[PDB]
Amino acid sequence: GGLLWKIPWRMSKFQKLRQRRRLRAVDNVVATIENALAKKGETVKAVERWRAEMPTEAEMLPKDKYTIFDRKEKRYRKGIHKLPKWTRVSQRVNPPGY
Amino acid sequence: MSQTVGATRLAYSRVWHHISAVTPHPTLSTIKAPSEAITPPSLGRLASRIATILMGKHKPIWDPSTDCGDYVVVTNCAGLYTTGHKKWRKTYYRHNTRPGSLQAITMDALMEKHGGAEVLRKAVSGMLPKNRLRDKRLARLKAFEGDAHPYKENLVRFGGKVVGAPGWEEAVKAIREADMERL
Amino acid sequence: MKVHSAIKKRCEHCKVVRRKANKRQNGYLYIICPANPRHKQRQGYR
Amino acid sequence: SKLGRTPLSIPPGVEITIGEPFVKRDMTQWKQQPKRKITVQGPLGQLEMDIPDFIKIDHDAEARRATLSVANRDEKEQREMWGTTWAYLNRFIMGVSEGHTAVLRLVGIGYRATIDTRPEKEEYPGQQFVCLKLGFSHPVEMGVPKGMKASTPQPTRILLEGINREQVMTFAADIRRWRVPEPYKGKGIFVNGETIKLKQK
Amino acid sequence: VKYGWSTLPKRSRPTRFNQVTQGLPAPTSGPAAALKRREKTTPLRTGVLAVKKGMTVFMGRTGARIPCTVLQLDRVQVVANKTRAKNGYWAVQVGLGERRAENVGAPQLGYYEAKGIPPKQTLAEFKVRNQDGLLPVGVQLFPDWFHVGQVVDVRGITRGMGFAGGMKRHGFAGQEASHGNSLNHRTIGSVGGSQGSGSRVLPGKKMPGRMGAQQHTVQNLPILMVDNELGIVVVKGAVAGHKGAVVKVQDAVKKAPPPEEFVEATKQLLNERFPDAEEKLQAARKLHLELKEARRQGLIDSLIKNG
RNA sequence: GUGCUGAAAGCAUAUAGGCACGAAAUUUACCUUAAGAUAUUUCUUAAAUAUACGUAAGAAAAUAUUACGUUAAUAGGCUUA
RNA sequence: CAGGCUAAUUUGCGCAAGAGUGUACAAAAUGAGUGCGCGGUUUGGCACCUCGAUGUCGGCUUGACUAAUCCUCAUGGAUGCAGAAACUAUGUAGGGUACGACUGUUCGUCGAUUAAAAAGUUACAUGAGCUGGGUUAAAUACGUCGUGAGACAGUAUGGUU
RNA sequence: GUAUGUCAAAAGGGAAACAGCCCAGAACAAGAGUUAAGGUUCCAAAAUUAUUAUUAAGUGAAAUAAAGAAAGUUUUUAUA
Ligand SMILES: [K+]
Ligand SMILES: [K+]
Ligand SMILES: [K+]
Ligand SMILES: [K+]
Ligand SMILES: [Mg+2]
Ligand SMILES: [Mg+2]
Ligand SMILES: [Mg+2]
Ligand SMILES: [Mg+2]
Ligand SMILES: [Mg+2]
Ligand SMILES: [Mg+2]
Ligand SMILES: [Mg+2]
Ligand SMILES: [Mg+2]
Ligand SMILES: [Mg+2]
Ligand SMILES: [Mg+2]
Ligand SMILES: [Mg+2]
Ligand SMILES: [Mg+2]
Ligand SMILES: [Mg+2]
Ligand SMILES: [Mg+2]
Ligand SMILES: [Mg+2]
Ligand SMILES: [Mg+2]
Ligand SMILES: [Mg+2]
Ligand SMILES: [Mg+2]
Ligand SMILES: [Mg+2]
Ligand SMILES: [Mg+2]
Ligand SMILES: [Mg+2]
Ligand SMILES: [Mg+2]
Ligand SMILES: [Zn+2]
Repeated sequence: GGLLWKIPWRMSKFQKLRQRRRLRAVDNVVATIENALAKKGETVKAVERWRAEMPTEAEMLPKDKYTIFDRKEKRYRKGIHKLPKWTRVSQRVNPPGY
Repeated sequence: MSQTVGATRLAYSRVWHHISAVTPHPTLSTIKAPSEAITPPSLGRLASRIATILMGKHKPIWDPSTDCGDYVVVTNCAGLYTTGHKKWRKTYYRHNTRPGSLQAITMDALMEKHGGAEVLRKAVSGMLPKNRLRDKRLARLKAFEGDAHPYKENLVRFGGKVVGAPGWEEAVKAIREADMERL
Repeated sequence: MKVHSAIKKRCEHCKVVRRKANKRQNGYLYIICPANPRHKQRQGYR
Repeated sequence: SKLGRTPLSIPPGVEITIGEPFVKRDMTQWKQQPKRKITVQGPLGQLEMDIPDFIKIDHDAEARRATLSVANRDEKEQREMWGTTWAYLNRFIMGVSEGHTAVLRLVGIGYRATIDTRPEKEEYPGQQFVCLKLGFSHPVEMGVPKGMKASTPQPTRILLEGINREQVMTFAADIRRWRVPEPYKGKGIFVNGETIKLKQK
Repeated sequence: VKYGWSTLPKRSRPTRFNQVTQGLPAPTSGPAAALKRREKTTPLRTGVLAVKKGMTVFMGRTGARIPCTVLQLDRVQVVANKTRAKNGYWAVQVGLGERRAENVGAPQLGYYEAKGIPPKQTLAEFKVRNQDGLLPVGVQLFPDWFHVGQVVDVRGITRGMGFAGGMKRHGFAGQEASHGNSLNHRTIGSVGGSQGSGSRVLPGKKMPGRMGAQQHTVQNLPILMVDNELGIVVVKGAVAGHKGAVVKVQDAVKKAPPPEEFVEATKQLLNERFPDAEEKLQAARKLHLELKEARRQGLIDSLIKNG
């Protein structure tokens, strides 16, 4: 194509740092909402699903913070910044093995 | 507005600074330990510092429109410190719009015709704003290959001690202690 | 001399060396062989 | 290195003088590394060299030995020069006392060699010029560097002698460069027993 | 940059402060470096100013017919010497002919006043290899300055051709004459390529313009005849310019200099024909001050009418 | 492309380090144009110098360039060869 | 038509592997069917720019550039480099690569010289520089097709540049 | 065709330049105000900011050329 969408294949240390803080800020939103309900002896099906099948920033591997699964790539991996609205979207889990 | 009211004669004057391209610089060197391993300021790291002085950006009254820059006398430009193999693998290009007239020259081959001072003028020239003050500021950079220069009397002094001299700091602290004896 | 991209030893006397590497270029990998001069190979162009 | 650890047996008559660290001011460089000037005097002459400072010499004048050692074996720069500085000192000691020699054999019909004097091209007073007739239309003549003695016991045999091996073996390579041994008849100039495998036909 | 790789201002003079005795590498550019890479080609002696008088043939005694150009010397003198300490290079200033005082300007009238030489018609510098090539001021150079068989280089201005087209100036082939050609017989045709080549006429494009009236050097011309009485120096071949035009004749740069004996014999002849060339100069230099100091005070009119 | 010394790696090695050979390319050299620092024991206190005008030209589309103007051979005429 | 995107394809190339040829012996030369790529010079695909207008195949004139090299210079390998010539390969684009017959021809065939008579890009460079033989208007004829008017990558003579 | 958004009809900051991408929805001014994307040696507002390794190729540094070769180098796991 002749239309230039200059998007580097990898992120910079400044983007990776902000990514770490966004993954860390969403963990505080779920921890606050979960602790607030626990004090009242309540539970939300959505909060129980997040804590069950989604890791925290301190539990994610570096390749899961800055990359996503893409079956069209040579090694089935693609920069997370190549995702639409990747800054305001949750993405932490990839297919097993890839 | 009172801050500016006063005598701005000395704030706009041209100061004649001096630096040696061979003296180790703990601030502009990437190696900071041990003491014997500290290197001089590299070409680009020295030019980045000079460009800031030629722009007068080190002054609290800096303005990009006013030419409040200063002079900088660089000596020992023959021993310009460079890393890697830049001296023999870096190339400078030229073209006068005539196809086929692409002139190329390496750093060492350029340091044989016009010395190391020409390599430092190209580095500082690219770090200056591209406007009508670029040639005036770059002209205030007086670079010499050795320790000799015609400005050994122009270099800024403080009590007879040239800045950068062995005992220039002591001569400054002695003049301020005398200025405190007044209301 | 045969310039290849995959140089390989063809006998026990072949030796891998990197010559012509100086302050201006990186050089090339050679396969020098004193026994058979047909085992001479190079990796890369000028 | 396994060669640097080997002490250097100084034979009788040889005298090693180790200087002190010095630095020659180079305006083109900001920091020169210190070196040590080593003088190796003896019967045949005197050779010199400047070794890096990280190489330390334990000159044992009692038992006439000198062992080399570096300040850090983990550095590639010091390991390399450790063995190289040892190999050069070995040639100096065994070159200032016994001397280095090189023999050149001229194979080929019509090949000759004689030592004469060419005052018109003398690089220094009394320089010897090896005259070579190697089939060229013109006469080949080369002046021996100052410090080498060239002789020809036979027309097809040259004998170079000198205290510096690098200078002796380098001059012999300049002579051989005129006729490199060919694989079809063995014609050429062989240096120190050099040989060539001929062809079948 | 403006000229080359140099970004230095044009009014700064830092040369004397970058010295080699201080331990720096000898520069590759500059007068000294330029004189070193031209020592083999720079002639040892000076040259003479001659006037192209015509063309003829030299007839040998056994049947040789050689074309040649006749060059005449008209009161050729050494006016001044250029030293490496004062000018940066070695050279000798040579004169030719004479000129009326009214036409000579006051600046040049005093230039010749401090030398004892009559006003000349032209001047030209001839570079020499070293100080041994400098000659005394005021000595006349005769055709015997050269010897028969000597090779020289003749420089001169070419014949003016005016505004020339493409055929006479660049040897263009032109176009057809009758096969349908329309108004384009001696024209240049295309002046470049389309958009893909710059959308412009490239610099250096060969186009019509003024031709001739430029300097041209003819090298390696032997000397066939030398006559002191007639004042001519017959050289083989052609020479640039018209008849009656001044030319510069000097030893060939692409040939070994003349024998050492000839260079000395000629220098020894200048001392015989002019035994006192410095005494006349010192006397002339002394008179300049006396008259120069009179012009300053304004009493010059008294010295004129002194006797 | 071809070498000498020589280790890392007891050997080997034209690999590091220390030296060198080597092409119609390159650079220099050579030629022209441009550039105009500089030189002269140079000139000038209202000038030096330059231009204009006239006779021209080694110049020539205009312009410019280069000479001359009576203390003068610039152009024409005339005389001689 | 040309440019742009793309690169199946090409009349453009490279690298890897090695069946096999080379009396012997894979890699002097040679290299089946393949794999991994470069390149943007062919035929295409798309229909993005231009239909209140981007003239087009060859020729002439005048260039500039690329280097995957026909000659010239340095040079490695060659049971298969004795020499000579030539083959192959690495450097290298300074210069040169002409003349004539045929065809509108690019191309190609051929004659005779030559150190050699190699290519490509630039709107398949260049028509506000020229030419107009071809292609592509009005006229006319042949053959073929059509009931016919007429049509035809069928062919002819002529035709405001 | 389908799902989501933007552009179209959306300016402003970042992507060197940019309809469609990352942020963010322009009523008008003031502020070393607070922040997003993005960045902090100089051009050019802000770190020549700290910590640990790797690279010596200017590789790379805001558009990853492939298979493949190799006494390049480092680490780890075996092993003498
Ligand atoms: K234009
Ligand atoms: K080689
Ligand atoms: K007709
Ligand atoms: K780069
Ligand atoms: Mg584009
Ligand atoms: Mg004329
Ligand atoms: Mg004609
Ligand atoms: Mg006509
Ligand atoms: Mg343009
Ligand atoms: Mg060894
Ligand atoms: Mg060896
Ligand atoms: Mg050489
Ligand atoms: Mg010239
Ligand atoms: Mg004066
Ligand atoms: Mg006047
Ligand atoms: Mg006129
Ligand atoms: Mg007359
Ligand atoms: Mg061979
Ligand atoms: Mg050339
Ligand atoms: Mg065209
Ligand atoms: Mg046109
Ligand atoms: Mg619409
Ligand atoms: Mg917008
Ligand atoms: Mg940026
Ligand atoms: Mg703030
Ligand atoms: Mg700043
Ligand atoms: Zn082998």
